[PDB]
This record gives sequence, C-alpha cells and structure tokens, in this order.
Amino acid sequence: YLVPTVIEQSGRGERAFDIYSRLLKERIVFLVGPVTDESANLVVAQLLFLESENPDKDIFFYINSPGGSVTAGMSIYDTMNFIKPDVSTLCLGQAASMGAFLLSAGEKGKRFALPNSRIMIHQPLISGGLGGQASDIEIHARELLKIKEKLNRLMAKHCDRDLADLERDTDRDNFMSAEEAKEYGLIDQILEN
Amino acid sequence: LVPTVIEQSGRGERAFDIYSRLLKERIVFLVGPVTDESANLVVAQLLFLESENPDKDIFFYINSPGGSVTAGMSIYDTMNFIKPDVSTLCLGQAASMGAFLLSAGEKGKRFALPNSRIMIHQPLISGGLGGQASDIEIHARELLKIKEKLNRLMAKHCDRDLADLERDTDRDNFMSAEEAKEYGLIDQILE
Amino acid sequence: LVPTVIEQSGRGERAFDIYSRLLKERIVFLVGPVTDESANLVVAQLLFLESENPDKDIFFYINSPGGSVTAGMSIYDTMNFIKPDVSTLCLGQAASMGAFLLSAGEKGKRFALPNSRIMIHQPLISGGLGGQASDIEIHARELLKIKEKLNRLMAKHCDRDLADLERDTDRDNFMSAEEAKEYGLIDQILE
Amino acid sequence: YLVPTVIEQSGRGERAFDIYSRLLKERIVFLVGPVTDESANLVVAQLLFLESENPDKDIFFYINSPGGSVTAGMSIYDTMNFIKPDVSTLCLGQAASMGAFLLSAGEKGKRFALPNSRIMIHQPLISGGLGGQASDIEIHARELLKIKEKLNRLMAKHCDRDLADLERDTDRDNFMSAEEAKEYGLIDQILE
Amino acid sequence: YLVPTVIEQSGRGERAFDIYSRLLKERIVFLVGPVTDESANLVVAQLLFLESENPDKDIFFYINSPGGSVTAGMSIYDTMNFIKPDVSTLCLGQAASMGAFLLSAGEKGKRFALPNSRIMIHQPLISGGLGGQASDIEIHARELLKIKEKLNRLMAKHCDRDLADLERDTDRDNFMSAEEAKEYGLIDQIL
Amino acid sequence: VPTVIEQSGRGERAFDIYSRLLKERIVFLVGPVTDESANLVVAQLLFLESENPDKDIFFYINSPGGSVTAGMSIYDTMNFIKPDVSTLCLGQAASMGAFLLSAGEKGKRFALPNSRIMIHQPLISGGLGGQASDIEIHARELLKIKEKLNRLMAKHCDRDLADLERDTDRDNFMSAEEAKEYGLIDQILEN
Amino acid sequence: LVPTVIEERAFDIYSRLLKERIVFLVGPVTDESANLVVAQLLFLESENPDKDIFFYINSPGGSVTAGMSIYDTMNFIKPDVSTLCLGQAASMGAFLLSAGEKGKRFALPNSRIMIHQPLISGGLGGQASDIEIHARELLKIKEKLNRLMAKHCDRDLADLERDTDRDNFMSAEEAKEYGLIDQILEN
Amino acid sequence: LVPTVIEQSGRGERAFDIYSRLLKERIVFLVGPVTDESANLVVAQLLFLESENPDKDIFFYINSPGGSVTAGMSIYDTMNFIKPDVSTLCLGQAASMGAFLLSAGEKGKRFALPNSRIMIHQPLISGGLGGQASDIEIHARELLKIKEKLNRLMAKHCDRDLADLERDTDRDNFMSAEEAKEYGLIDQIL
Amino acid sequence: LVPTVIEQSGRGERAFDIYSRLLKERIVFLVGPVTDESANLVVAQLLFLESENPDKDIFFYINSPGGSVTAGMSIYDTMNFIKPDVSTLCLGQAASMGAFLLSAGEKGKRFALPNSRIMIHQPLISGGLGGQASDIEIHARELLKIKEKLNRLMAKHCDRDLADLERDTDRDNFMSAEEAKEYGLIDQILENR
Amino acid sequence: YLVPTVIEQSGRGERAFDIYSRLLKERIVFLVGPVTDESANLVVAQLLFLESENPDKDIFFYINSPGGSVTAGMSIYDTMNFIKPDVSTLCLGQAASMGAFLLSAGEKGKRFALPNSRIMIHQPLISGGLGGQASDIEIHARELLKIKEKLNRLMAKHCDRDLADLERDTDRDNFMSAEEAKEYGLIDQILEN
Amino acid sequence: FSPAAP
Amino acid sequence: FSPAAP
Amino acid sequence: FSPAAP
Amino acid sequence: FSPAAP
Amino acid sequence: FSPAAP
Amino acid sequence: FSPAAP
Amino acid sequence: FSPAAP
Amino acid sequence: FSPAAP
Amino acid sequence: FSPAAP
Amino acid sequence: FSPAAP
Ligand SMILES: [K+]
Ligand SMILES: [K+]
Ligand SMILES: [K+]
Ligand SMILES: [K+]
Ligand SMILES: [K+]
Ligand SMILES: [K+]
Ligand SMILES: [K+]
Ligand SMILES: [K+]
Ligand SMILES: [K+]
Ligand SMILES: [K+]
Repeated sequence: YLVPTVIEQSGRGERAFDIYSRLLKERIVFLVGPVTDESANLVVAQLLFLESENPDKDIFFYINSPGGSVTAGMSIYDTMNFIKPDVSTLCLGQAASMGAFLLSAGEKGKRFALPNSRIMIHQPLISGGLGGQASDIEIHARELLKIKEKLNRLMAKHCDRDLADLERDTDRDNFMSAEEAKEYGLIDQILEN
Repeated sequence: LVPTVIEQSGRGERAFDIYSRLLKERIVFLVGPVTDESANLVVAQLLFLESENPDKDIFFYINSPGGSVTAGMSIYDTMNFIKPDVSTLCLGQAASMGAFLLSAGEKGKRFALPNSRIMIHQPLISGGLGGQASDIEIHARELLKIKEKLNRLMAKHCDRDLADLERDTDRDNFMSAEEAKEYGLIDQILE
Repeated sequence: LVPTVIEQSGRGERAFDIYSRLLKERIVFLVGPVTDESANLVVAQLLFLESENPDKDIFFYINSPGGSVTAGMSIYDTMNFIKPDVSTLCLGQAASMGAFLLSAGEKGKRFALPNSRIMIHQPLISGGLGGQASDIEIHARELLKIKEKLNRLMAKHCDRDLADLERDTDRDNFMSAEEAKEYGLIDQILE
Repeated sequence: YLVPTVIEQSGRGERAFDIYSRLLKERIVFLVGPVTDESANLVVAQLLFLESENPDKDIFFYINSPGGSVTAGMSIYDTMNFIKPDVSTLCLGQAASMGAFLLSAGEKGKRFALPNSRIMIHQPLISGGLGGQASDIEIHARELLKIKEKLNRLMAKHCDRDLADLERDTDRDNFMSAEEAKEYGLIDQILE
Repeated sequence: YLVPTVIEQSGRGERAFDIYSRLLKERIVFLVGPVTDESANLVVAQLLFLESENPDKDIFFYINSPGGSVTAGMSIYDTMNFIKPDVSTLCLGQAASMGAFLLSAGEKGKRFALPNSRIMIHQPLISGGLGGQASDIEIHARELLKIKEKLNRLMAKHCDRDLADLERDTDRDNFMSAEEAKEYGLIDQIL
Repeated sequence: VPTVIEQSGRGERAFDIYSRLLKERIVFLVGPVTDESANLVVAQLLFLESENPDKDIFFYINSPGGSVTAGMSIYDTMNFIKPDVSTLCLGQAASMGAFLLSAGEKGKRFALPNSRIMIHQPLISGGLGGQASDIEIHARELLKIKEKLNRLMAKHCDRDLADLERDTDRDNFMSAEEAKEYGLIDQILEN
Repeated sequence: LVPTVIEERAFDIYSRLLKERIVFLVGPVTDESANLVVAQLLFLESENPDKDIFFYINSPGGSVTAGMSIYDTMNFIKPDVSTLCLGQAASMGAFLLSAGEKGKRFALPNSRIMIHQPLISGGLGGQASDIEIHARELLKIKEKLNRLMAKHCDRDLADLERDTDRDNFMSAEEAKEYGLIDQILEN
Repeated sequence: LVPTVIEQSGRGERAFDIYSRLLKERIVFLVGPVTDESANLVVAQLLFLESENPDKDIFFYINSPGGSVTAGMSIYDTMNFIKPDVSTLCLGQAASMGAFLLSAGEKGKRFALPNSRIMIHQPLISGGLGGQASDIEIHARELLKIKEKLNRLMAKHCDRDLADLERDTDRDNFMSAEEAKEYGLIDQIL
Repeated sequence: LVPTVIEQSGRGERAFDIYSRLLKERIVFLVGPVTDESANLVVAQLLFLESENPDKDIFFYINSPGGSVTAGMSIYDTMNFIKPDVSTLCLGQAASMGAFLLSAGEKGKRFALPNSRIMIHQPLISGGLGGQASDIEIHARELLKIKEKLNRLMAKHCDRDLADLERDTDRDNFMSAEEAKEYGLIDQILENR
Repeated sequence: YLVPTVIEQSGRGERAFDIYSRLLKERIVFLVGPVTDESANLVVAQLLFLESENPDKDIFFYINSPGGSVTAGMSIYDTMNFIKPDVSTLCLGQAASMGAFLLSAGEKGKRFALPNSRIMIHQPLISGGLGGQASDIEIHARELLKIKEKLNRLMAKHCDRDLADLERDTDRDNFMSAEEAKEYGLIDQILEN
Repeated sequence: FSPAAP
Repeated sequence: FSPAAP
Repeated sequence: FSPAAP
Repeated sequence: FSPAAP
Repeated sequence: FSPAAP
Repeated sequence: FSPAAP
Repeated sequence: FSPAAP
Repeated sequence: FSPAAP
Repeated sequence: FSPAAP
Repeated sequence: FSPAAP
C-alpha cells in the first residue's frame, strides 16, 4: 500500500521522507497490529537508534496492537527498560494483551491513552496444540504457567497493585476504558486536546 | 500504478505520486475498509499536517464502507486532539465507521457531494463468539458498552439524543446526502 | 457390522442384532455424541420399554462426551416422566451432558465402573455468535439462562449447594469414579 | 445408525418392527431435526395413513426440530388442519421456528411440552443467498414480506393473541421456556 | 506488467515519465477496467489535480470499462459535475453500466465514442447476497430501488429523454453501437 | 461376507462368519479402539456371560490402540463379568491394545509367535488449546491417566511401578518372547 | 455386486467357494482383510481339521503385522494350507505364498512374484530418540522376514538379504527355481 | 439398481438378479476396467461354472477398456486351465487387456458384434517411476519383460509372426470387428 | 516497511534502511527461523565486518526459534573462523539452533536480556522418513550423529559433560536467563548500565 | 527478504552496494539453496564476469546447497572448467548431491570445507516420475543410467579414486563429515581459522 | 407421554 | 452389570 | 448371442 | 472541492 | 483523439 | 487357537 | 485349480 | 500528541 | 546494548 | 575465508 512521501526542509537540505521515517525523526515509534518477532525487532531497532541520536531525550512509543508473541514482546520490554532515554507510551485505538503489557511498561508518569482507546488484559492463551506425549505436555504446561506467573508479577509492579489483584483480574478477558485503566494503575494520564 | 505529477513549488520542481501531491494541500484520504494500517496512516498524516501548520484546516475525504472500530477510534481521537479544524467530506459513501468519522468533522465543515450515500447501524461482529459461557458474557457486555458509547458519541455529533441514535441504528439505515444533513450528520451539501 | 445372536427361550428361537438383544433385557445405550438423532432413539427405547413393563427398572448405559443441550434434555425429561426407575451406568466416560444424564438417574441407582471418567463444566458454544449486537445479547442471555438451569438441576441431582456447582463447573472438572460418588453425582461403584 | 428391532404381540402371531414403526402403530409420529421436503412429506404420509386406519382417534405428533423449510412446514401444517383426527402436538428438546409453528398448530387443548423443552419463534430468514436485477430482488423481498405477514397472522391465531404482539415478539429471536410458551398461549400444558 | 518510460523534451531540460503520467500532463484521464473505490478515487484525484493546474481548460476522460461499484462511480460523477473544467468524455472499447453512466455524464456537446465502441445500460444488479431477516432484506430491497429510480432519473436527464424511456430501456441489458448511443442521446459525436 | 452354515441340533442356519465365531465365545477387537468398536466388544462380553457365566471367553486382539476411555470400558467389563476372559494377540497389540491384552485372566494371556506388542505413555494429538488455566487442568488430567496406567500395567505384569514408568517413557516394542518375559502374557502358542 | 449361485440353498459366489475350502486374499493386506482370512482359516478347520485348505493369493502386499496374523494362523492350524498365486504375489503377499505347506505351494503360469525389504510409506517424524526406536524396529522386521523367507525357500540367510535389497521380480518358473513355490499349474 | 427376474426350474420359482440369471446359462461378464476385484470375481465364476459342468462351453462377454495386467493374467490363466472351452464375445469394446482376453478365447469361439471396437498397444504405466536410478532400471526392465511377453502371447493367439505384433502395438491400434478377424484376433462376426 | 534514517558522512548525506544503519555499528541480527538464506545473509555480514576491521568485536543479536541445522552450522563455523570476537546477545528467545548459536559466542561475551527465554532440545524432524528400510537406517544413523555432535559442541560451550547435555536435551528444556547463565550457555544478564 | 546495504571505498568515490554485490567484488560467488536453471545461470554469469575483470586471479565459489537440477549443475561445472581462473570451492553448511559434485570439481588443491560442513553423495534420483509407453520409459531409463555412469566416472576422477569405489559409495545416500570427505578425496583442506 | 399424548 | 443394573 | 455363444 | 474543503 | 478530445 | 483359547 | 488346489 | 508525547 | 555489546 | 579462499 502507498505510504505518502513528505518533505522536510532542513537548511543544508530539502529532504523527502516516507511519512513514518519522518515521524521517527521526532522520536516517535509505532507498534501497530500483531506483535511478531520481525515487527517487534523493528521497534527494538528504532529504540536503539534513537538512543544513539540522543541518550537524554524522551522516546514516544505509540501503540495500537491486539498483542502477539510473548517472547517478541519481551524483547521490546527489555529494550525499553535498558536504554537511557525514558520511553513514553501512548495508546491509540487499542492496547491488548502484550499490547497492554507494553503500554503499562512505559516510564511511570508518562504512560498515556487517547480518550476512546480500549485496553484489555488476560492470562496467557495458546492457539494451536499441546502435543504429543504426556511428558511433553507437562513440560509445556509448566512453562505456560511460569509465563502466567511472571506476567502477573510484572504487571502488578507496573500497575503498583497486589499480585492477587492481577491474578483475579486477568483470569478472563478484562476490558478497560481509558479511565478504568488509569484508575487501575496501567496508565498515568488520559489526553485532552 | 499511481500517476506521478510535478509539484508547484516556491523552491523548485518536485515529482510526487498524486496522493502525496494532494497531501501538500492538506487533503487526507480514507478510502476503502478501515484497518489498523489504513487508519494509522491517516493518524500519521493528521499529525504531520498539524506539524506543518497547527492553525490551517485539514480536509479529510472519506469513501469508506467502515471497518475496525478501534482503528476508527484512533482516527477520531486524533481528529479531536490536534489543533487544526478537521473538515470532513464524503464522496461515494461513508458507512458505519466511515459515517462515524464523517459526522466527527468540525461542526460547520462537514460536507457531502450530492450523490453520496451515508449509512449507520449498530455494531456487527463477524467470526463469532466461542466458547465458554463466562467468556461470551464478558464479550457480549463489552459489545453493548461499545454500542452505547458509539450511539452516545454520534448523538453529540448530530445534536440529537442518545435515544434517537439507538432507534435509528437498530437496523441498517441508509441516507441520501440531504437526509444526512437533515439528521445532523453533515452540515452542507456541495454544488 | 453388528454381530447376530440367537435368543433361545419359550418362543423357539429368533435372530437379533446384539443391541436389540440387549434392549430385550431393558438395556439402553447412549454411546458417543448426543445429537437429535441419537437422543430421540434413546427416547423411543425408554418409551417402548415402559410400554413393555411400566414397573421394571430400565438400565441406561452411558459412554458419551456430551453434545446438544436440547437433545440431552429430551432424554432427561423422558427419564423423569416415565414410570420405570431409570438406573444409570457409566462405562468409559460421561462428560458434560453425558454426566448430566448420568447424574439424573434414579437416586440410589446411579452407577459407574471403577475406571470410568466423569467431567462437568459450564455451557460452551462452538461456531460462534455473529451478527448484530442486539442478536448477540439475545443469545448470550439465553446461554446464561442455560448455565443457571444446569447448575441448579445438577445441584439438586448431587444434593449439594448451588454455589458448589457454580464454583466446580467454572472450568473443566474431571472426576474419578470415587470422586463422582463422593461428589454425590453417582451412588455406587461396581467392582 | 442402527435402529433397534422390537417385537410386538397380537392376535394370531408375533411381529418384528423397527422401533419407530412400532411407535407409529400407537399413532405417534416424529418430526426430528431439520424440516425438509423429504422429512415433511414423510410426516404428511404418516398422518394420512393414521387417519385411514382410524379417522376418529387422536394422532400424536412429537416435535424435536430447529425448523427448516417454510413451504415444507406448510405441507405438514395444512395436512394437520385437513384430516379428521385431532393432531396433538408435543415438544421434546426444542421447537424452533417452523418447529414452533407446527407445535402451536396442534389441536387446541392438546399442545404439550416437556418441562425442559425450549421454544423459539422469530421472523423469516433467508440464508445468505440472493443475486439478480433490482426487479428480481424486489419480487423476492416482497414475497418474503408476505410470508412474514402470514406467519404473524397465523401464529397470533394459534396463540389467541393480538397480531401486534406477534409482530413485536418475533422481530428478533425469542426464546421461551415451557412455562413461558404456555403463558404466551403457544402450548396448552406442561407434562411432569 | 511493464509500463514504458517516455521522455519529454520541454524547452531546455529533460524529464522521464511513465506513459500514463505523460498523458495526464495533456489532461487525459483513464478509467480502465472495473470501477472500484481505489480506481474511482484515483480518477477523482486526477480531475481535482487537473483543475488546480488550469481551472478553465477542458479535461479528457477516456473510458474503457465494464462498470463496477455504484457508490464508487458516483464519487467520480460528482467530481465531474463539481469542478469548473468541462469534463469531455470518450468511449474506447466499451462503456457498460456505470461506465456508460459516466460516459453519458460528460459535458454536453463533448461526449464522444470511437466508431466500433460498445455501450451498454441496465438496471442495478447485486452479486453475493442479502441474507438475513426479512426486516433487513426489505431495507436493502428499498435501498436498491432508490438507486434504480435515481439512476434512471439522472440517465434521463443526461440523454435528454423521458424517464419512462429510460425505465423501459434499462429493464434488461441494452447494448448499443456508437451510432445507437448517439441517436439515443447518450453521446454527442462519433470520432 | 462371507456367509457360513452352522447346522445346529436346532436347525440349519446361515451366519456371517464373525457371528459364527461369536457362538464359540470368540470376541474380536480389530483396528483402532473407538467408542463404537469398544462398546460392541462390551456388548459381546455381556452377551456371552448371559449365555453361560462359567465358560471362558476368548478375546482376540489385533489393534494399534486408540481411545483410553473407550478401552477402559472394555477393561472394567473384563474385570466385572464372571467368565474368565482369555486374551490372545494376533498381528499386534499396541497401546490400549497391549493394555487390554495384559488384562486377560492371568494364565490365559496368549500371543502368536510373530505377534507384536508395544507399550508407551499416554499421548494426545490435535492439541490442547486456549487459556493457561484450562491447559493446566488438562495437563493435570493427562498426568493422572499416566499414573493410573503405569500402576495397573505393573499390577498386570507383576512388576515394580518404577519398571513400567521406565519402560513406557517412549515407544517400547516387544516380540512375543519379550512380552512373555516382561509379564505381559503367559504363553506363546506355536501349534 | 456379487452373483448368487444355487447349491435348496442360495450363496454369494465367494461363500460358495469357501464351502469347498477355498479362501481368497485379494488386494492390499489390511487388519480387516487379514482378519477375515484368519477367521475363515479357523472356521474351515472346525469343519474338518484334516482336509487341506486352499489359500488363493492375488495381492500386492500390505501391513506386515496384519500379514503375520495370517502367517501364524496358517502355521498353527492342523489342516495343510496350500497356497496358490494367481495374478501376483508381491511383498507380504509373496511371503504368505512361500509360507504354504511345502510341496503344496503353487502358481498359475503367468503369475508374478515380487520380494523386497520392508519399506515405510509416509514418514518417521519427531524426536531423534523416537526415530531411532522405530528405525530399530523396522530393521528387526527386515531381519526376521529375511530369516523366515530363507527358511521358506530353503536357502542361506545371505541369499535373501542380497535378493530383497531392491525390488525383485520373478516369473513363476523363477519363483519355483528359487525355492519359493513348488509347482506351476498348467491345466 | 438391478432388475429381479423369475426363473422356473422344476419345483422352482427362483428370483434372481438378472446377472445371476445369465450366469446359470454359463454367461460371465467382464465390464469396465480390469481390477483385482473385477478380475477375481470373473475367476470365481469360471471355476464355479466348471464345477457345475466340466464339459459345457462357457461364454465370456467382454466390454472393457482394459486395466491391470496382473489382474488380467489371473483371468487368462484360469481360462487356459479349466477344462471347459471359454468362448469370448466382444460387445462394445475390447481394448488393451480386454483385447488380450478376447484373443485368448478358445480358437474358433472368439466372437465380436459387428460394431465392436478393438484396440491393442504396448504396456503403459500411469503414475510415475521414482526415485533412484537402480529402482527405475529394475521397473523399466520389468515393463519390457511384460511388453515382450504380451507381444509373444498375442502373436500365438493371432497365429502371426512376432514382428507383426511388435510393429502393430507400438502405438494405439484401433480395429473394426472385420479388421480384428482379418488380423486373427477373433474368429467370427455375428 | 523499514524506516529510513539519515547518516551524515563526508560528501554524502545518505539514506540508510535502519538495519543497514545498525550494521555500520557492527551489529548483526538473527531474527526468526534459521534458513539457508537467512543464515547465509548472516555469514556475509560477518565476513564483511571482519573486512571492515578484523580486531573489533562483532555483536550478534539473536531472536530466533531455531531452524535448519546445516544453515546454523554455516553461521557457527563462520563465527569461529573469523578473527573478530563474536559477542552474542539474546533478545526475546533463543531456541534450538538459536540457543546453540547463542552459546557459541566468544566466551565472556555471551549475553541475554533479563526476560529472554532459552530452550534446548534434541533434533526433531518434520516431514518424515520414507521409504526403504536401508534408507531409513542411513538417515536415522545420520540423525543420531547430528544429535551427538550438537550435544558434544554444546557441552564444550557450557563447560559440561556430554552426558549432561544428553540428559538435558532429551525433551524441551526451557531456561530463564538466570538458569541459562547457571547452565553455562551465557555469561551475563544485562539490565541497564 | 531484506538485503543490507554497505559502503565501499574506491578512488575518492563512494559506492553503495547490496552486500552480495560487495562480496562479488572480492571475487566471491555464492551457490545457496537448490540448484535450478535460474540459480545456476546466475552463477555462470558471475563466473564469466569475474574472468573478464581479471583472467588470472582465483575465484572463490561458496557452496551451501542440497543440490538440484543435474543439467543446471553441469552448466556451472562446464564454466568452472572452461574459464582461465582457478575456481576455488568452499563448503559452508552443506554440499549434497549436485552440491557435492560442484564442490568436488573445484581446482585441485583449492577445495575447502568448514569444520562442521555436511557432504552427501548418491546416485541420480527422479521425482515426478516416468509415465507413458514402455518405449518412452526405456528411453528415459537409459538416459538416467547414462547420467549415473557419467557422474560416477567424473566423481572418481575428482576424488582420484577407482570407479568401483564411487559406484559402491553412491548406491545409497552417503553422508560425510569434512574429515571423511577430505579422506575420500572430495576436498583438499578443512579450514579452521 | 400419557396422559395424554397418548 | 448385575447386581444391580441388572 | 446364439448361435453360437450360446 | 472548494469552497470550502478546501 | 483530437479534434476535439483533445 | 486351541489349546487353549479355545 | 485341481489337482491339487483342489 | 503533545503535550507531552511529545 | 552497551556496555558491552556494544 | 582467508587464507586461502581468499
Ligand atoms: K528507559
Ligand atoms: K481538531
Ligand atoms: K422414571
Ligand atoms: K385435524
Ligand atoms: K465540470
Ligand atoms: K472375568
Ligand atoms: K497348517
Ligand atoms: K479352457
Ligand atoms: K571469532
Ligand atoms: K578454471
């Protein structure tokens, strides 16, 4: 699909940009759609590059995502936490599952949502199957439970809440408005105008 | 193929795909189904145009059957957040989320061409709800909250009551350009 | 291919498929998924055996993962209506509507074999709920009415508190023959 | 799908029957599963036969069906109304759409449901299907609307209710318990 | 597929163009193949662009199309009527259904066809399905008839004929030679 | 297929060959164990007991295994009824097939000299999907089945639990002689 | 559609040949086709434990375990099981043919015999550990079949190992020369 | 669906499917492609007819495009083995293995209806030969043995020189009933 | 889409795709399944960086479920052959051949981010073994040879005994970053700094 | 997929290149993945081009291939033998079937493998099949056998071995480690660092 | 189902 | 299955 | 079909 | 499309 | 196509 | 299979 | 096929 | 989206 | 990721 | 890969 081309009028240059590269120049990074290894790694790549440009300026991570791979998400999470720049998060549209996890992971005080964004949290899901031998299913069930425990623990810290609360509230799909998400501790502010 | 076109510039000649050319005049298109991707592109254009000039109007041209609600909301909240007035213009059709975004333009600057079609209705879901009863309840409830929120937002756009929009979106509601104006969805019809 | 057997007797002798032969001794099978066809077949056999002798016990052997709620209920109402006691016996498994029907047997006469498996849970839907939000609410509400009814009837079948059934059917609940007896779902285990 | 064989005793003999043919001797006729031309015509055939055996004895029509073809359902409906015997109707499992229509159509006073039966009534649906010229769509929309009007009028009469009620109450899927179906006027009694 | 690159030698310098961008420079616009949201919106963008380049000079709209989306076609139509330049129309190959509508909509006196061009008109058709409740089908039946009445009415005005003429002559597929199309009032001249 | 004559003392009667062998109290389990094939075996076992509760029954097994719950229904029946159920392996007895073979009356478990036995832990194909809670519940159940199966096979084979746990971790193929040495059968039949 | 022949009694033509102690193995060897054969062998013995049984084989082979159940039955029962190849006897089919009572294994003159090593149709998938277990078992099948065939053919093991390495087609005369069958029936 | 007919023996009244009825007059059909199951059923009927009467002719009606060679050979060998003369008659067509079996009938008793079609050609394989060169060599060699065997047996059926059959089966060779008679494949046209 | 970033040079302000931009800092990515083409791209980048400077460390970032063994071996042998130390860093996950390569980095310079997941197991084959017994024996034998060699090299990477790796790769073995470090697969877990 | 951009320094000019074109400048040519008419001809084209650039310098042919089309492979074989430069061959990952043939065809003394390379040789196979008239099958069987003979004859000369050895050793799939292929005479040296 | 059907 | 069913 | 078959 | 958008 | 378009 | 089954 | 089978 | 992001 | 990589 | 290739 066509991404529009945009001109930036420097001083030593007049420069053409695809519109997202233009937004990257102002330290804006998008996670849009499902979180995959490649879409996630692309975000990591931009976070690292932006840090090298200026280790001190905030980075603004715009999230519209239903989630995706937990391990791909953790690569963004660990990158967000490692780099010196503060990572502001902004939810537009929706932040679900790992999308909601990453949103809640923004620098505390700088996690935002637009007034009609949708946030949703729940326990880990698998699509596909657990096969095949009982020994193997046991191994994978235990791993899924560790992921479950760990995600509840980290979310509890992001939200400044009790672990038992996250355990209770992620048992099934938990949809939150921007106001409920702020009240819950997932985000800090809802944007006005 | 998108035609390439030479730009009128105060700094020289620049070649553009014709859509990038129209973006220079602050015209932004929403054409076809609303997807996360089609919507995020609009969001990026609105933000970029504000960045070029926070005070000049933006002209949001819609020919769309609708699509993802959350994707649509990201466009909506961007329209309301940025400083430029976002004028909306419907060509061809604005249905569902398309109609929602059209009605969301700055009051006074919502337009339609004479033979445009507007359509509004209640939320639809495709695919289905599976599977455990506890889970269907949670999602049914979320769908009803969405139905009410959308009706609430539309009523304010149309300067009508929540109860009107509830009545009028129960089933598919097609509107001519004139009926959309009378209803409050748009302000003016172009000649 | 069903084996043919010979009933020797005071009739001389007749040939029977082995299941018809077992029906003569008032044994009825529910094996495999509960569908309208398999359920109604069971209903016909219950009605027929009662007409043969309204006072003798009927022996309902269940090896089923469950199936259609409405089909299951047709068996259930027939079990409760007819004069004969309907003893239930679980071999292999009785899951979902299979367990419901097992639990519904004449109290004192619900049995399981030592290695039978029982499973209970809340209602599920497969395929999905799609279309208008109005329609999805209607179907969600109906699914929840079914959930409430089953918990209440199972609680009565098991002589337990409604709250116990609600908690214990929230997710798939597997039981051994011994745990099912302890739960109050069956009366005796036949070793 | 084995069907059990049972034995009947009678004057001068002993006779073997599939169990459904055995129940037919007692004037029990089944509509189970979707209503099709073939399943409906089979019902019609059994009704006509039972009347010829004895025109004065009640016939017992047991219904467990999600509904199906409207014209196929009408052939059963018109046959129930034509023949001399009272057609008692009984719902086991479910009577939905044309199933509920046929149920509500039994001889008044002799329409039954088992305690956990489910009834559902709604307006006519056509499954996805339709292509053509605007003229053809108009013709088929118009026809679908006539059917809708007829079904509401007939259901109101079966239910001894105002047409406006049926119009209101069938606009979308309308699920009823046995108790509610009796309160509505759709069946007469619940069997315990 | 490959699109040839062409060189314009415009006094002094040199510019390469794809061949369609080259013809756009002479105010020629193509609608080729099925009319969709994207193919229509592409046409809309070119008309607007050409008007901005020179609002007084004619635009030459070349049509080779079997037709397509009605709402998509209407967005082209309204743009043709709206903009200041006369939009001349020319049929090469064929103009069927919405293609013929658009052809007939050209500035009167400036509607052309090549001599072995084929023109076809008919009433709206739908492919796929309207499936659902009678209420929903009625709604869509009514909307399809409003479209039919509007299209007959507008075609009557384009052809300078009686509504009743258009109603009878679009009942079924109506194929016309260039000459028949001219005689009917659908085009002005044959080239 | 084929049809065979048994001239009784009663009269001459045509039988399919399996019904003919059923008259000699031979019961076949051939192919995958399903709800349907296992229940057919259960019916034949019950029928043979009613014919004569004291005479041995001969259960011939050529099976790769299949459903555990279907198999347990056969197992508990073998254990419940009064007649000794001798087991004989021809071709193969794998998984549940091996389990059922080992479950014959001790002293009367046989294999033909080139029959093959295989034992392993329970596996699932298709998969476990969805919520972690649900996955945990089913993992727990699959693990319970594994413990029960090892414990019973050890009891069938007169071996230590730790041996069966060790020897079923992966597919364990045995010759008739190895099956005899293991405790799985009693004798190998040559002539 | 199978024709009906009269003997007072009407029979399908195959049940009619079973009464003369003729048993067919036609087409692929499966659990069901093999078990039907086993049943008929047991039945013919109960009818008369001393009269020869005549096993007609027209088969491309099939399941090895399904084949062994027939084999072990042929060896167990008291009647001599004569074998006859009509059409073809390939793989497990060839194995069962050579397994008939020595002296009473026959072929029609234009019959084809084929022998080879065990093959898998489809795959070995999963963990290396599991593939090893199944590879090991396939080799045991190979070794047993070779030793048994050698005994059937009255040859040294090394001959069958060499001669089943790849598809080995024989005319009836070659099958006889090899020790696989005893006589060719002209008329 | 096959019609039922009444035969009248002595103290009879026997219902028969119409094919079982024709079987009593020693008529056996081969219709459609030759498979293991269609060939073996014919074999069973040939043996049965011999057992009913080892001296009366049997009438083998063939309407077949051919099929499996080994399946066809089981019929061939049964025809040659049994004592009864097996007359053959082609109705409709006898192609490939079908033509082979037609030509294999008792000499003097090979018949065709006047508008029957006969076709002979060399062996084909449908599907493919994979995979290793060694295996392909083996099956190619086996196919050539079949080609040669069939040409030699066919030459003997037709009372012709081998080189003729080799020449005339290189590609599909369609013959009218008259050409097949002239060729030596059948004896008479009815 | 990959965003385009601007790098200033001597007489050539050039646009680079963001991955080409990080490659200039001697960072090479292995993301997603390891195939002949994805692995060879890595080999080429490694050879190029050695060419740029044979003495500076190379930073090999791994987020991979694993993949082709031979394709992986081409990366492995290149890592070992070239003069530069190849540091490895795990982001997201390193499973199977991905973990193998992770453990293959210059000892002392093998890293994982705190929420990285490592998994090791014995070789799996998908597709299947057909058909002749002789052929199946040959491929079974080769599969077992690959299994032992990989376990042996892993044993050396982890400073453990073959018997340890044979036991611990028998079925899927998931490790947190801390467990992978305790195991000897990596040296340090990063966080910040 | 995405191929990274690198910069070459020249005579005070600067050149952007995709990384494979960059390696081609040092006379490195890749055969990666299955051998097809199109991948073989591309290799031929590069061999021809490198010679014209300099007919005396070695060319370095890097091989990671499962093999593929025999006639395609021969077009490469015949070009390697024709052109004046020595074509060194190097196995990374694997060289199987036609892949091993070409590896073995390198200039004697300059055939290399990396330490964990896999080499495999066998007789020709066909997939898809021979169908048709016996005459046609004979014709194609004969051609496949001629191919078998020629490849073995040529392989024997490459390995400096007796023909009976190659016939014995290619009857079924024959997997070799780098050392065994070196022992066999298929390559000359194993590279370490 | 009697009484009363039948 | 008796006693007691049947 | 006689004469002569049959 | 102006006036007025743009 | 002129005259007159263009 | 006798002796002894049956 | 006799003699001798059968 | 500033203030404050950016 | 530095220190130390890079 | 040098020395020696290249
Ligand atoms: K940070
Ligand atoms: K605004
Ligand atoms: K009761
Ligand atoms: K009546
Ligand atoms: K105009
Ligand atoms: K017992
Ligand atoms: K014997
Ligand atoms: K003869
Ligand atoms: K190194
Ligand atoms: K050279």
